[PDB]
Amino acid sequence: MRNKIFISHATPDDNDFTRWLALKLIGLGYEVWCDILFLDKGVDFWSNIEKVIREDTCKFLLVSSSYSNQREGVLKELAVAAKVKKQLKDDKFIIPLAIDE
Amino acid sequence: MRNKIFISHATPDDNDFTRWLALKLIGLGYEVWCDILFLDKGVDFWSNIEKVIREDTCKFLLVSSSYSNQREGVLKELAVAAKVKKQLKDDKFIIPLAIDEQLSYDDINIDIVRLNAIDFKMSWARGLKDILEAFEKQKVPKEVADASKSN
Amino acid sequence: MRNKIFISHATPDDNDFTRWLALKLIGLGYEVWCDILFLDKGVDFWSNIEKVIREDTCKFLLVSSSYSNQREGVLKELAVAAKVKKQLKDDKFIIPLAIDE
Amino acid sequence: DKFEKTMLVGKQKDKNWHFAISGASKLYPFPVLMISSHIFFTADGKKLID
Amino acid sequence: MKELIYIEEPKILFAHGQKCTDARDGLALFGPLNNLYGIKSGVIGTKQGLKIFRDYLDHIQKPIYNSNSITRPMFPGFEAVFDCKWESTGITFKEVTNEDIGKFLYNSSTHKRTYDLVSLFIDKIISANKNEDENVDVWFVIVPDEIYKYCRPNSVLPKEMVQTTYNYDAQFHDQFKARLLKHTIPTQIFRESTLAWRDFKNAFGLPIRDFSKIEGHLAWTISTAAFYKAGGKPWKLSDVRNGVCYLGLVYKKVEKSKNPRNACCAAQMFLDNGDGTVFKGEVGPWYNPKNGQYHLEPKEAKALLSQSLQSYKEQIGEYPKEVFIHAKTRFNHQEWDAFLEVTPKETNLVGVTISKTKPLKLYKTEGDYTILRGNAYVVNERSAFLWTVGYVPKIQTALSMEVPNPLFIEINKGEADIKQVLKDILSLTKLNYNACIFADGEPVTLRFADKIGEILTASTDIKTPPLAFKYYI
Amino acid sequence: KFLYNSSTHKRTYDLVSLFIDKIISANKNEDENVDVWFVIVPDEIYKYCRP
Amino acid sequence: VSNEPVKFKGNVSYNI
DNA sequence: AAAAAAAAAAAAAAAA
Ligand SMILES: NC(=O)c1ccc[n+](C2OC(COP(=O)([O-])OP(=O)(O)OC[C@H]3O[C@H](n4cnc5c(N)ncnc54)[C@H](O)[C@@H]3O)C(O)C2O)c1
Repeated sequence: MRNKIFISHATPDDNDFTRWLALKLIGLGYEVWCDILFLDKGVDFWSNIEKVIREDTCKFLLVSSSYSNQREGVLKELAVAAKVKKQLKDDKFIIPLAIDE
Repeated sequence: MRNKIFISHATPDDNDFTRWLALKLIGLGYEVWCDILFLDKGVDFWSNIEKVIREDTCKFLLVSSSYSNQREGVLKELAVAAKVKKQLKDDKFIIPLAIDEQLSYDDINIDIVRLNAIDFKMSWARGLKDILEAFEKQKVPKEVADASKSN
Repeated sequence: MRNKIFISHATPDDNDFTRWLALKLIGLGYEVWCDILFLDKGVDFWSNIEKVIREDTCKFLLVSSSYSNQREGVLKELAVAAKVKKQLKDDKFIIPLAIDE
Repeated sequence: DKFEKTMLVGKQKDKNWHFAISGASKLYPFPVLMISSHIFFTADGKKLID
Repeated sequence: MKELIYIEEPKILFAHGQKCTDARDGLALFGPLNNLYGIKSGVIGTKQGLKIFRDYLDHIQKPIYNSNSITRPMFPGFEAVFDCKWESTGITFKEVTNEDIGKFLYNSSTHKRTYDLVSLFIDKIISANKNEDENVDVWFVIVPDEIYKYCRPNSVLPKEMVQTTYNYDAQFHDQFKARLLKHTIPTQIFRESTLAWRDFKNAFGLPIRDFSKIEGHLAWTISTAAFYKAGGKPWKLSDVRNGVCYLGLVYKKVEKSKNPRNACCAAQMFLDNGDGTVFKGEVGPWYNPKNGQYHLEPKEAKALLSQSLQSYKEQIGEYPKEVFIHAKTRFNHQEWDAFLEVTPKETNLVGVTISKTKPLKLYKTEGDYTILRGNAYVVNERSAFLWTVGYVPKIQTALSMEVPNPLFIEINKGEADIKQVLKDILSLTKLNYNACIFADGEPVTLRFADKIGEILTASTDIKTPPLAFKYYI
Repeated sequence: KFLYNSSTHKRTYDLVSLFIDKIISANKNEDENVDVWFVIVPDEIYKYCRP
Repeated sequence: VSNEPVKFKGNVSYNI
């Protein structure tokens, strides 16, 4: 069953906020998945990310900033999230986060 | 039982980093196989490489650099490693180690492009601790730490 | 110069459509590279594919089917195509072709 | 400018170099005569550089 | 034909108790003895010279390669070698404007110019030490090169830019580090050229200080000094015997007081309870009148030896069983007459004289390589020759360039086993913490004693100076 | 040795010296670097080292 | 004074 | 004012 919270973000730039949020959610008892903490070394990263979004992702958290708007890597995860939103029939699947003023 | 770590690389070009990494891993209690580790060479070496890769290696580390990117020995070792990966049904088998700043991730070999690579470009020790975390997360066989073995 | 069209596909499953498309495109005057085209194989083809994709391919056609969707060789070729697309600064590089209903 | 088979006075750009020694007799370890090695340079082969 | 005996190469100790002949390779694989969480570094200098320091620090964060890895081991990066954080993020910067530098620089009086240039740096360093929240382990002083050009004795400032104290020595480094003794601030002076030298060029176009082939060793020897000055133990001796104090005595002149007054300074090493080695200065500088006597009066000698013995009691509990006083000079009988009075019965006092004066040079008959390091021609039971500078296979080369000269070692008085004496001086040649090299050509006692003597004789107003070497080197 | 003294001023001065001299010797005459010096003092001192 | 220098003897060697 | 036999202060070059 799906009990994960994919905190998608811009990998090089938004590391600090994403790590803080992931640690806070883990401390509260929420299972969290993110590349900088939970992605395995020496594994097919897009295949693993797609499997996580499609199968075990309970809810999708997008960290939206000036970097994460036109970032192709985050957009691909966002598209997969939209597809699995359609499949799961849950309008409240994707919760964007605005951190950049 | 598979309990050995294979470090493929370019022998006359990437020797310093492989030496450091192997001597650190064996110091930490990890069994390491590398061509530069063993002293003397004979015609049996080439067959022994495939034999150890297919029979004893539990994790395959490929030193990624502008030298070892497209080297025939490295390519052959990577191909047999990929076949062993398919046979063992273990996705986390080939673990690239990117050590060259002029080797951007967009110019890596085809077998390695789709794999998460431990970044050694900025700090070797950060790469080493990432290698560790990967090892105890994936439960790589390990013996108690002993620096005297490396010495 | 880049004047060859690369057609990625699943070798043991999508031979019919790939054959028809390649034989049509070649007749139409388009240079086509595909693995079912060349007769005989050797160890060199693994590097041949990468060098053709990175140095000669002008368009990358991905035969999209339930077989080719999650095929390891197809995924590797697609990743190299994505890297080439990033390098060439040409968005209209990968042109997927969906043939499965 | 070479005794035996080895040069002792040579050329370096406009300066002619010479192999030189200095002498010193000592009697502590054995009765011995110590020799040191120096190199001096001349512009014409006869007058030392001041 | 006379026999030469070779001393086994002493081994230094590293983390986990592992032994390794080479210090560079020992740190590269085993790391330092104690865990220093991080080097919180403060840098003082021109804002132009801050960029250079930041670039060099980020550069040494990454591994650095020499030309020939066999002769010179490569540098695996600071935090990998030392298990210590030293980043360019978190450096306290105290700006030194170029106009203030030029205000002092363009002065005719070299003494006053050096005094003012040193004062400009030390005032800001002390202000940051006293009136700032930030804690700095070590203060990296980034000096420009025109300073070094015109801030030392016998340096003539050209007439064209001369635009315009005598109690202090005109050496920038010596007098600088002498004025910080009251505050105990570890500092590391860098030339601006010693840093990213590729900027500074000559007329021909090749850099004046070319370290292109030896950049890795430059990183090794800068990193080791930075680590030591922050309170780390890079390596340690393992062949030292229990109960042997050594002491290294060197005489330096003082040009300020009338008559050079021949200031004496001492550096001490012994073993401590456990296994730790205690290598601290023994500094009570005992001034000796007369121009060139170089032999201390009985009062000063007794005070020196009593300070040496008490500095051993308070750390071990009881007197050393064998004290091996080294010295560049042979002593007169009055000095041992002084020493023996305070010297107790159980302690064995031996005086050792080491000299580079005697011109013996063993040339090998075949090959363009020098004699092996360690060869010792023992003249008799008291005197010997020791080749501390020479060929050693591990570095693949010799430590000298031409044919080296050995160290003349002799036992003035005392008894001493001459082989044991040669077996300890070679051990003393490895503990040079100011440089990350294979070994030193002279024992560290006579070199660090010389350094502290060169620092203590730059300022006249020293009183109860620190004994720690991180404030001196 | 210092605490059992009737003169409070000499007691406190000598007791302060007993700590500060060791701390100063550690700061000046030791290779190790310490950021902050923690001074653990017993309870009889607080009973008998104040006005 | 002898024209050939005093010769010594070492039991320890090496190779390039 | 010589000598031999013993002293440090200072500056330049080159790898280390
Ligand atoms: N292993 C990873 O860190 C990794 C890999 C792919 C994508 N991403 C992700 O990228 C996102 C959006 O940012 P982006 O568009 O800049 O993606 P991106 O691929 O450009 O990520 C940039 C960072 O990951 C890259 N990366 C790390 N390992 C790699 C490898 N083995 N092969 C190729 N690249 C590697 C770069 O090193 C770089 O540091 C995400 O939200 C996300 O999860 C991360």
